[PDB]
Amino acid sequence: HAQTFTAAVSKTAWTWLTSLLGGSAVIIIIGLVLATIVAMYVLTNQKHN
Amino acid sequence: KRQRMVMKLESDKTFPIMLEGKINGYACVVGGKLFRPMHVEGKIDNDVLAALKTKKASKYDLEYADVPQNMRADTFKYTHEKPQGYYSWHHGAVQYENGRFTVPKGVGAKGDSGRPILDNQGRVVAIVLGGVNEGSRTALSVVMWNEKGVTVKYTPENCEQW
Repeated sequence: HAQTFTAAVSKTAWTWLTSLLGGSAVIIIIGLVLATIVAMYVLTNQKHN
Repeated sequence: KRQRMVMKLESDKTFPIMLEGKINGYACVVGGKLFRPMHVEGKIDNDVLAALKTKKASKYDLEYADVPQNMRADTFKYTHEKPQGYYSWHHGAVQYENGRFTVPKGVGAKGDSGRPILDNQGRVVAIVLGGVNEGSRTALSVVMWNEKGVTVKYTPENCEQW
C-alpha cells in the first residue's frame, strides 16, 4: 500500500491536463515575447528619425 | 513675415483652449482633423468644433478628432521637407539644427502649447508642446513627421510642460 503520490496519473489524460496547465503558460509567454517585440519595433520606428 | 504668419493663423480656423476665462493653450486643425494637447484642460473656443468627440493618445499627450469635410475645406497644409535653417511661428522665429528646434530665451511659457511651426510657404512642419530653459535660448519639445509618415516626438531631458 505504498500509494506513491505520482501514481494516480493516466498518461494520455495526464498529458491533456499538462496541456491545460502550463500550455496556457506557454501561450502567454509567447504573447509576452510578441508584445515586447512589438514595443521594441514601435520604439525603433519612433527613434529611427 | 511674422505679420503674414499671424494673418494665416487667424484666417485659418484656430481657437485657444479656454478654461474659467484663462487661455491655457491653443489648438488647430491640420490635414482636416482637430488635434489638442492632452495635458491642456478645457474646451476649444468653437461650439461647432466642441461638438466633435476626441480620442486620447497618452504616449504623446495629444488628442485628435474627426472634422466634418465641409469644415475640412480649409485647414493647415503639412509638408515633410524640413531642411536646416530658420522657421517662423506665433512668437517669432525658431532655429532648426541637429534635428531640434530652439528659440531665444524668454520666448514661450505655460499656455503656449499647440502653436504650430510654419515654413516660408506657410506649411506646418512641427507642433510646439513644451520647452525647457536652455540658458541664452530655450529648446522646445515638438513632434514632427517624416516623408514616410512616422510620428517622432523630440523631448529634451527634464522638459517642462509649457
